[PDB]
Amino acid sequence: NNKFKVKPLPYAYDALEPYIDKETMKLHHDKHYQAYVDKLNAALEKYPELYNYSLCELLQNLDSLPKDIATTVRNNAGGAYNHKFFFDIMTPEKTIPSESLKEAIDRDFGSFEKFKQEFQKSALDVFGSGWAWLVATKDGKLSIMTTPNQDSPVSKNLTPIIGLDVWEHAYYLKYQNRRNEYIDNWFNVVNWNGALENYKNL
Amino acid sequence: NNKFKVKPLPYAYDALEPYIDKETMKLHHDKHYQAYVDKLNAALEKYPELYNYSLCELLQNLDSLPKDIATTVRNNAGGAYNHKFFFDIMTPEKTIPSESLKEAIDRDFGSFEKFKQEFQKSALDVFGSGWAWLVATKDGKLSIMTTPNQDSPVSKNLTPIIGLDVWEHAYYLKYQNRRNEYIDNWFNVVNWNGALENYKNL
Ligand SMILES: [Mn+2]
Ligand SMILES: [Mn+2]
Repeated sequence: NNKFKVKPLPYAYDALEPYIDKETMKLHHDKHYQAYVDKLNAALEKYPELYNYSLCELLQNLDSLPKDIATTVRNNAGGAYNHKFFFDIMTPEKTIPSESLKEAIDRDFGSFEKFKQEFQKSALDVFGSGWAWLVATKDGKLSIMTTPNQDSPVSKNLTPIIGLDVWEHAYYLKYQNRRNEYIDNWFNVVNWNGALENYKNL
Repeated sequence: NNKFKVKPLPYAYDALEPYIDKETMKLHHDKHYQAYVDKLNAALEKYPELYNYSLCELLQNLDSLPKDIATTVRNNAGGAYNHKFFFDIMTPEKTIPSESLKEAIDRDFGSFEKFKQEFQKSALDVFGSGWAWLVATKDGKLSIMTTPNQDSPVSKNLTPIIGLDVWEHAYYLKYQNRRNEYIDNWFNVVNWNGALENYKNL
């Protein structure tokens, strides 16, 4: 069976409390993430050879896929990729920026504090559903950008280092309309070691 | 004071229970709707003469507004218009389709049941944040379409008859990911008399 799979949550559903509630983690992972994978797999039944692409390859080739599934794949491979990434980039363990990522952040933003302010603002200003991202060019240059819906920096040949889901389903149960509190709290669970790995893998 | 105003909710905050929860009505009206109006007003301080436009006029002229506020107005006048419309198009009173609207629905969709199935499906398939609409051309022809974010049929010279908010903030507290249940329940609170007025005002 070479269909796409939901990656099991890498920690307990209540591991990110009190920053993200257990109920949200259950819905977010077991309903939302699950639905993107299911829909992706269903769309691909017509072209089974596409099961042999990685999520990245699908996302890097949206404009050359068969016209009749291009949009579905964009949305659902996007959802599948983004959520796998998002759950991996959070952790109950305490982590901090180190090594080349730590240096790159200081270099490209001036300081970690300045980077964090810019990131929070970009995340706050996303209008509608979307994501805020710290991304790297192939040469390791860092910047912050956002994508709408389940669109991914990957489709623009940018490499995601960290990323924050600001779809309302990611924060509404606990924060309601207060996305700023969500964004601020989320920095307590960012997995900086996983971010470092993402940056090294360029 | 000719600034744009939040229209007070036309019924009690718990009037739509058990279809829409009181907590959501409070947040939706007092936080979300309120924020669109505030942001609209703030953007317009630079061009105070625009306070003399109606919401419709702003939305019908997004492409000719001064470049530096066009997007903000699109988003926030859209939010202000859509929500005023949405709260008006729901009611605790029992209503049903009648007169010319009732006839138009049968004419353009075959039956009320067929219209409802198509509407529910369009609302279910909105990807990301958006709205489903029953709209009329100037000659009274009916169709169903959707807009993303706070975009409005008004900007395409279509007249909204009824419309459903499918931003996740509109249903997440009570329905979580189960948008289908939200959509199905919402038909119990649709104000068909207000819809008739909307259709007559062509
Ligand atoms: Mn999500
Ligand atoms: Mn809304």
